[PDB]
Amino acid sequence: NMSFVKETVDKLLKGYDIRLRPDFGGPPVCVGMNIDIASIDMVSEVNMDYTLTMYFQQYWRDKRLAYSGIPLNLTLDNRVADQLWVPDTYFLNDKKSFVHGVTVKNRMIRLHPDGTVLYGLRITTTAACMMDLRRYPLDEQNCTLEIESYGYTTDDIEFYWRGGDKAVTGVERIELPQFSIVEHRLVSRNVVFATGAYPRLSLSFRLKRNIGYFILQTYMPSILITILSWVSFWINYDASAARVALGITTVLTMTTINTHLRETLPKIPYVKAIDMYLMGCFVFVFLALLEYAFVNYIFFSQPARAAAIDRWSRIVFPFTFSLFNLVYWLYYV
Amino acid sequence: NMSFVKETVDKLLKGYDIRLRPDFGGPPVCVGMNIDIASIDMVSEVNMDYTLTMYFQQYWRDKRLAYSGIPLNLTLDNRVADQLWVPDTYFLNDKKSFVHGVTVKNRMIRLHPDGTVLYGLRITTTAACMMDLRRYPLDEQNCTLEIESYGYTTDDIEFYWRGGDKAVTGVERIELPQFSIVEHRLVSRNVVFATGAYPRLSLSFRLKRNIGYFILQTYMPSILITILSWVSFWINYDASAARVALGITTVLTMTTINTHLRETLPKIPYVKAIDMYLMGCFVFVFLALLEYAFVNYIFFSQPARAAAIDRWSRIVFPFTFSLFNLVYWLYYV
Amino acid sequence: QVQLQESGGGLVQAGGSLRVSCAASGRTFTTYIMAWFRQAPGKEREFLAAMDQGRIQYYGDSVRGRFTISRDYAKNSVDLQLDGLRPEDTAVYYCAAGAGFWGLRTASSYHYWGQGTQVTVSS
Amino acid sequence: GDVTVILNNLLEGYDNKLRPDIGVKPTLIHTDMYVNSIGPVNAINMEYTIDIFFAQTWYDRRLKFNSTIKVLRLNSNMVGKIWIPDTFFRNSKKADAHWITTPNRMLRIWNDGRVLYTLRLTIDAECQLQLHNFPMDEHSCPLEFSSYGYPREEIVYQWKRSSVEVGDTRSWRLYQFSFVGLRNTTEVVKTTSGDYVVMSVYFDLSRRMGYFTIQTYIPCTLIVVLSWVSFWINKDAVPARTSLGITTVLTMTTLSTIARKSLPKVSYVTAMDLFVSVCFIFVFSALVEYGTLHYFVSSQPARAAKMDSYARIFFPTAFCLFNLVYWVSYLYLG
Amino acid sequence: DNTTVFTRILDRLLDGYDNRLRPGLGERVTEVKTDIFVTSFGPVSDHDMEYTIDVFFRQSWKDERLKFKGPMTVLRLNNLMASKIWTPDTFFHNGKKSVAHNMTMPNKLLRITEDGTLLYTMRLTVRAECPMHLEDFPMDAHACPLKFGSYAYTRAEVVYEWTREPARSVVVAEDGSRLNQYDLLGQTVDSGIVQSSTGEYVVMTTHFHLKRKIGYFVIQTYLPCIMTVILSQVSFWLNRESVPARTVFGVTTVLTMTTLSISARNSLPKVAYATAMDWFIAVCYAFVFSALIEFATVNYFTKSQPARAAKIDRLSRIAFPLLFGIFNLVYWATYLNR
Amino acid sequence: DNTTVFTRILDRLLDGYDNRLRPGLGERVTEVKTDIFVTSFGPVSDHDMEYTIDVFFRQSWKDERLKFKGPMTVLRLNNLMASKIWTPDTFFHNGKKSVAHNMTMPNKLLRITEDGTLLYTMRLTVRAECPMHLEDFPMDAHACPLKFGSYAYTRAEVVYEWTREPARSVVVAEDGSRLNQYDLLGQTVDSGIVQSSTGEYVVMTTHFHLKRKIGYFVIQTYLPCIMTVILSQVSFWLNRESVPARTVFGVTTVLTMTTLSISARNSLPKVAYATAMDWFIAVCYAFVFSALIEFATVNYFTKSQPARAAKIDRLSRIAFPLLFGIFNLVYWATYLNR
Ligand SMILES: *[C@@H]1O[C@H](CO)[C@@H](O[C@@H]2O[C@H](CO)[C@@H](O[C@@H]3O[C@H](CO[C@H]4O[C@H](CO[C@H]5O[C@H](CO)[C@@H](O)[C@H](O)[C@@H]5O[C@H]5O[C@H](CO)[C@@H](O)[C@H](O)[C@@H]5O)[C@@H](O)[C@H](O[C@H]5O[C@H](CO)[C@@H](O)[C@H](O)[C@@H]5O)[C@@H]4O)[C@@H](O)[C@H](O[C@H]4O[C@H](CO)[C@@H](O)[C@H](O)[C@@H]4O[C@@H]4O[C@H](CO)[C@@H](O)[C@H](O)[C@@H]4O[C@@H]4O[C@H](CO)[C@@H](O)[C@H](O)[C@@H]4O)[C@@H]3O)[C@H](O)[C@H]2NC(C)=O)[C@H](O)[C@H]1NC(C)=O
Ligand SMILES: *[C@@H]1O[C@H](CO)[C@@H](O[C@@H]2O[C@H](CO)[C@@H](O[C@@H]3O[C@H](CO[C@H]4O[C@H](CO)[C@@H](O)[C@H](O[C@H]5O[C@H](CO)[C@@H](O)[C@H](O)[C@@H]5O)[C@@H]4O)[C@@H](O)[C@H](O[C@H]4O[C@H](CO)[C@@H](O)[C@H](O)[C@@H]4O)[C@@H]3O)[C@H](O)[C@H]2NC(C)=O)[C@H](O)[C@H]1NC(C)=O
Ligand SMILES: *[C@@H]1O[C@H](CO)[C@@H](O[C@@H]2O[C@H](CO)[C@@H](O)[C@H](O)[C@H]2NC(C)=O)[C@H](O)[C@H]1NC(C)=O
Ligand SMILES: *[C@@H]1O[C@H](CO)[C@@H](O[C@@H]2O[C@H](CO)[C@@H](O)[C@H](O)[C@H]2NC(C)=O)[C@H](O)[C@H]1NC(C)=O
Repeated sequence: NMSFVKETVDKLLKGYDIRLRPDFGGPPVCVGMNIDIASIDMVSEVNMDYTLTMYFQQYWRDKRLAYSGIPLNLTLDNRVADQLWVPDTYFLNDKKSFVHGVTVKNRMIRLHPDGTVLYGLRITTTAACMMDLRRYPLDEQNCTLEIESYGYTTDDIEFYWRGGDKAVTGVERIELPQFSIVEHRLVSRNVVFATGAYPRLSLSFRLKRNIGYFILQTYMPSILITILSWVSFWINYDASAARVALGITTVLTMTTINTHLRETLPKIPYVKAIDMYLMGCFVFVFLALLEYAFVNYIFFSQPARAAAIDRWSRIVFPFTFSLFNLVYWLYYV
Repeated sequence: NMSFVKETVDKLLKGYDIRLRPDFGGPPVCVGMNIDIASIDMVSEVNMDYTLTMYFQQYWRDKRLAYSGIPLNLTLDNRVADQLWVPDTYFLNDKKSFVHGVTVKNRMIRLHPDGTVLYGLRITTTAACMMDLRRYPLDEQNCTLEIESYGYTTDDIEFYWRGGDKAVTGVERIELPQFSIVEHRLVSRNVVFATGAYPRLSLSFRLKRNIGYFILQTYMPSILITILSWVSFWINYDASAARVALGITTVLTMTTINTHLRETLPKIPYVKAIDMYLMGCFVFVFLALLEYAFVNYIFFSQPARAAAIDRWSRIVFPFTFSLFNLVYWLYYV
Repeated sequence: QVQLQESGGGLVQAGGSLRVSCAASGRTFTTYIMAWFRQAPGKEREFLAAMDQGRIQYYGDSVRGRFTISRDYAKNSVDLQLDGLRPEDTAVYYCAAGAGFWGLRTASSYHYWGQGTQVTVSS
Repeated sequence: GDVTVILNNLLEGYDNKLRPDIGVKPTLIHTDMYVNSIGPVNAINMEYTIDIFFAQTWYDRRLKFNSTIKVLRLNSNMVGKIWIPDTFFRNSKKADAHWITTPNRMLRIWNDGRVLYTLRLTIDAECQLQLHNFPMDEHSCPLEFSSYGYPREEIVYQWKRSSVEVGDTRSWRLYQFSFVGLRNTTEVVKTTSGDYVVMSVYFDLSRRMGYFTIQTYIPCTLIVVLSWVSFWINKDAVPARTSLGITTVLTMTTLSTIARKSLPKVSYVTAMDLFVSVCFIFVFSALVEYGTLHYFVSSQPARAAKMDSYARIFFPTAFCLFNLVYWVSYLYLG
Repeated sequence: DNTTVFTRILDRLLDGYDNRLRPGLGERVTEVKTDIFVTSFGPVSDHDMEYTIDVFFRQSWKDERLKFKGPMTVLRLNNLMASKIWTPDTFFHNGKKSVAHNMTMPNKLLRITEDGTLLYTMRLTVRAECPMHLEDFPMDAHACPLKFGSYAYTRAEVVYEWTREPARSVVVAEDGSRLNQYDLLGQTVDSGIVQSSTGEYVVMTTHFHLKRKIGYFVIQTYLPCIMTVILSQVSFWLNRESVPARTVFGVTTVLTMTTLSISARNSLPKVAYATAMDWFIAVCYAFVFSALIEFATVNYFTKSQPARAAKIDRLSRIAFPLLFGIFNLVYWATYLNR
Repeated sequence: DNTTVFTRILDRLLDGYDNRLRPGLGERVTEVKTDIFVTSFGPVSDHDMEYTIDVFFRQSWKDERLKFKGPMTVLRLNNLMASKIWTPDTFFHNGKKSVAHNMTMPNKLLRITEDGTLLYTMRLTVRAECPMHLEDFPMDAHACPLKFGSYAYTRAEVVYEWTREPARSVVVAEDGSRLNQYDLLGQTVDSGIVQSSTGEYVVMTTHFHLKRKIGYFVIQTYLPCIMTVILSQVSFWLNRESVPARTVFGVTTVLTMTTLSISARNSLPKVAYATAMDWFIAVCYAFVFSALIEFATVNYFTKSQPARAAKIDRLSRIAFPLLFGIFNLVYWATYLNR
């Protein structure tokens, strides 16, 4: 029984040239691909990368491995892939990837009676994607994964998604701690280099950042400190110690918030939409203190003029600050 | 012509027993060393080690590899090293090291007609050196590199530096952000373990830290705050709300400096020469505030006596702080 | 102030060695590129050789195989070994040091310059 | 001598690419596990470390020998020559076997063909965390393993009697959490290539509040209590009440930063954020109350004095009521 | 001449040699002599509960299949030779990720005597687990063990023994102590038996007793706390009329204690229990809090009961220094002795 | 039948072929033509003084031992063939740690033409050393190098050339910039010769010219420091009688500068000299300091010499704003015009 199957498999490897692709020197070999995404984690803004774990699979036909007399789909050991031709698929934007190795190398080989070969791996890829963080934290990213053939051009190999739009599965099960996956799209095209034209399959996601985290940590501390700086407009201007201490401590408080977020938020060394708002609140608490400097200068000599400034400042500052938010919460939304 | 060289190399590797050192059972085989340091970096006090990249060459004479009729130095492919005998040289204090392998394993095998062999590797190691940071940052270190044979004793193998004091080059081209290499020394000796006597070669640098970095961020900010606390002595002693506000804020400002400076400085959990100074400055701002409270307790009962304390405090505090610096700076320099 | 003081030069009989040296003070040029430039009377300033921290040696097309540049990092000096001097080499040789921004062969990338050293070749 | 003859005979004409009973019946594999320790539970990365002694037993009719020796106790040399199931851990992020000083494997073969294969593993499994109740949450971290390429018709896993054993439970790396119990199940998972038998082990973890009471809840409560001192100070001390009112806000802001340093950037109101946010509102309204009070002193001194009488009662009552609602919800109702 | 003679000896031994079978299989119990030379004692990680150690790990056993007669009584072979003879499968029970150094060659040593006795050494970097009790931080002590034994062979097949007296079988290099905040008091060497479901295994054990140095914490965490508390108690000597002076004094020392408390705990591991340090900072935070409340009572009682208000200040000038002075005396005597 | 024809060709080429000898050994200098396609220019690390770059490293040479005639002219072979034949040992002189990607297969290519010319490309992620001069931080520009050449073959055996004109041999992809705070202006391609202790080698060099973007430091460090200094000068307008107001105003702004100066120190790499930001912060620290010293002088003369007290306060309303204006004219013209 099993002796016959041993002869059949050992026969196929006999006189098998691993250095040559199927249908060498003739029509190109079509390779279909499926991905069963397991997780996405560590979407780093500092490193402009993300980590992806998937059950990558490939599917092509090799006539040299066709066998007869066994009505079964043989599932050979994963060490037999060292003796068969496999596509030299590589990911263009990968930075650090590996195939898992516990308790064995996570790899599958499954022959078929007509010569079809199924080949699956378990890859953890740290793919790269440049992020335009100029609307942080109200931004929306688009991170991809460029599948390509390295050695063989469009005259040798062809890539297609095996399963149409159902080729990639398991996207809905992903629960990113911060982002929320909006859409994923599948594209098939060719890319030309200095050597030749190569087939490429592109898988892309669209990520929308959740803004519920930044309301409690950033926007609400800054709005509440700004409001407190307006209390000094309702305090008698003869109280120099009270209005100065209230005014200058808010400036110190506002700076404490600003420098604290620098060491907590990811390092993004260019102007974002979170710096514009914090700097906008820094000016208002700066002007509230600056106004009292004017009142205290002329309150003794012109009580009427110093009283008019304070009464007006109770209106302009709350109105202007709300107007600033209206401009901000439209251009960045 | 070219086919003759293939015959010569085939003759040598035929019957070559890789398990036997040259002159097995006879005189020991002498191995000469050269080091061409490429760069030194990451001299870390937290981990007490440094990273060293170098070109490491070894010379020994093997009679079995002698050839005649070819007046050339046969630089062979680097993968022939696996079919030859090479010394089992290792670094005793090496924590983590690797031979660079891009685009191939960085390794050189060169043969000479008389049988001399040149063997070069490009190694990046992370050797450990204990640091006596009790005088940080005005300290001086001595970080070494120990080279030893592992399995062969002084009866089988000998080490020496090739060319003498010129065996190590490239030290003069090294510049470190925080240190300055003062001198390097080459030492040859023997180490007697529990399994015999082993030849040893040593390479030891002596680093003296640059001093101008800590002046800007460490010592000057602490001095300026201490001088500010002396402003409290020229304010009228009845201005309770002003001297207390100035007095306590400097303590908070001095505390803010220490806590954040403690984070930036490397975590070295024992008392250094910078902790003694910072604590010295923290006492002076502490005593300045405590001095006012004594004045404030007696300024109503004995106003004349209270004013006497203020006049002398303007002289005793500046005199003592300069005295404290004089003892400090001479002690550690 | 950083000073680039030169030496060497003289008159030669249509050949022979003539080593032209340079010296730097006030700043350590271990991490900088030190190069040698030539200015024929009235023509232009021309690049001859350079050597960066990694001992990589660059030369010009008309001086390759004849002029050799060496640096002494301990003494912060750079030397140029002139051999087979031709009458067309009569010019003023300069000592320059810079970071090599926008190319190390451009005279506009060196923030420091020597005072020149006349070398005249007699045919 | 004789033992060498046995081993050579067994390996003669033996193919390791084909499972035992390849075209007859599914291969039955009995698995055990001995949990050495559970490493730190990385809350930010949502993962945990575990170190186990994984064991697998099956029957191979190709490994039958007749002699006077019941069991052959071979080392890790023979592992690479016979058929070994390709078990992998589905939810593992980065797992590796140990190799010092030699590959930590053992292989015992009986005369009837039964094989005992055991190796030592360190696994960083993935454990999704629901941090809505932080720091009063509980988790059930899983560990799932199955065959990578053999469907349910070829390889069938099955727990033994004593499936999972734990040694010195108190001698574990868990200090943030407290291990409660473990459960093991068995199911069938359907994928694009077939149906695979999946064995799962679930570990229940409950966080400890001891650190966050000292770190966060007590320091924040004292600041809120401290800000009420302003209500017992005479209203003519304008610099004193204003300096106290604004400095508590600055003090509260400094405390708010440390709350989330042990958490990822979850975008929902955790129990930690809710308490700190309410404390920040209490110290904010304490200063706003004085600004209302100071403005009415000039116009209506009688109304101004009564306002501080209300503030001495309403503010402590509201915070005391808030704590009763807050702790009841997160401890008794769920 | 000599090369062929020594080439013949090595080739002869490997003929008819099966490395899959341990020496003396089915006839006796293999015995291995083990000793360790600790080249250095690496860092101890509090937030990982582990430590690093670099050793020369030597094992000696007798295999009668490797005897020979020749001019040399001892053969000092290359490290590649050990891959074709049987070697013990010693593994470290409490061992995390470990590395065997491979620069510039595999750090392995193999020697064969004439009677078959073998010596097998290697240079390892072990990174072992160490349970720790941080209840007495930073005045705690630990006994980090290192355990090893055969993995695939039970106590009926392979037995482990120290080469010399157990005390002198683990030699520590005199200058090999890379410990920063710890003091290595000494080592204890022991042997035992562990029983598992697969059999009974011989396990060799070695402890290292460590003591933590508190000098850094005194000048960075305790003295800043003590001085701040003393500043808060200064508020009881200012005249009660200066309301802004005492209010600013009280509330700023509370803000100062927040800055000390936050930064001090960052260095600590993220444990979930009350260390000895955290009981000191919590009490100090209460003293500064209780010093500010004392003023509120005085400020409230003034102009209505001036006699009582002045009496509260006088009594507080003694009670607060006494309680804090007594608290430290109880605190230090509780932990210094243990 | 057709497939086996190419199998015979591949077998014939390797028969009697030695990969330990470079082509034309002892007869001529092997010429290797090199060009690079930079797929993406990775992040630049200011603290480590390094950068990352991903390239399609392409090499080409001629071997007379692989000449053949057959149905095809180009053999688009696999990387399994590469290890059989001779390939140059090109390495990077200033590389710190490079990766040759091999997922899911070794990212290498090999094509043999009928005349024997070989093309051998691979994908690499090189992490190189870029020494920097941060005396103008953050208004600084750098030229990061990338030097590669042979490791064991001197210029008498292997010489390297660029495939095309040197300018058009290192092509950078249009969407291949991962820089976030720099700005890749352009690159220059040159060649050189090095002299090690073993011989003269040929070195191919490429310099990438960068220029840091200072927009982030203007909104995060320069503007808050200007406003804090401006804010401190407001104290010169509050009347002298408000001693508690101006002292609290004066001392808090010193605390604000300290808070700002601490945060700005985090971005600064650890060096041992003064950067352009260190001069600005240190000068801005002197103005908030001198503002508080000025008030003490004004307060000292009050109530005894009122005429001088106003004179100091009246002049200081002009001198302090004027001097800071002059400083911001000299400073922003020295560093922005280099
Ligand atoms: C992309 O490129 C990367 C590389 O850049 C590549 O990764 C490499 O992939 C190859 C395979 O393609 C790996 O090679 C295998 O490694 C197996 C062990 O892996 C562990 O050890 C690695 C280091 O190797 C040293 O140590 C091991 C023991 O730990 C030892 O076996 C090795 O010989 C070697 O020893 C040398 O160094 C030590 C010091 O360290 C010296 O003391 C010693 O003297 C010697 O000099 C280590 O790198 C591995 O870590 C990697 O993987 C883990 C996960 O596993 C991961 O977590 C890490 O991050 C890291 O990635 C790991 O710790 C080894 O067992 C394999 O050898 C097998 O198989 C081959 C092939 O058939 C065979 O020739 C061998 O003989 C051996 O057969 C077994 O071996 C058993 C060993 O116990 C033995 O019991 C069996 O009996 C049998 O032995 C023989 O069998 C024959 C046939 O039956 C029989 O006739 C004989 O009598 C005898 O019984 C193999 O070497 C390599 O390790 C990977 N390296 C890295 C860094 O990843 C990646 O795969 C590439 N991708 C792609 C898609 O191609
Ligand atoms: C993240 O960001 C990336 C990059 O911006 C986004 O990727 C882009 O997605 C869009 C939408 O899916 C892609 O556009 C589609 O591309 C397909 C494929 O076209 C390719 O294959 C064709 C096969 O026949 C081929 O003909 C195409 O040829 C192109 O080039 C030739 C010249 O060589 C030119 O003549 C052609 O006109 C093409 O430009 C190409 O190789 C295409 O089928 C789609 O067609 C739609 O639009 C056309 C418009 O005329 C319409 O006729 C069709 O009916 C259909 O509606 C469409 O063009 C784009 O190619 C992707 N680009 C890259 C670089 O990946 C990604 O989508 C973003 N993420 C998310 C979540 O969105
Ligand atoms: C071997 O593989 C083939 C191809 O996948 C299997 O044929 C499939 O059988 C299922 C169930 O009847 C059908 O739904 C599919 O449409 C078939 N696919 C094709 C391409 O014919 C076959 O069943 C497998 N063998 C076994 C024993 O499961
Ligand atoms: C783990 O799996 C084992 C095997 O199925 C379970 O042990 C059995 O439990 C059932 C009750 O659920 C008993 O009736 C059987 O007698 C048990 N079999 C034994 C002991 O061999 C075990 O309960 C599972 N663990 C769980 C569910 O936590």
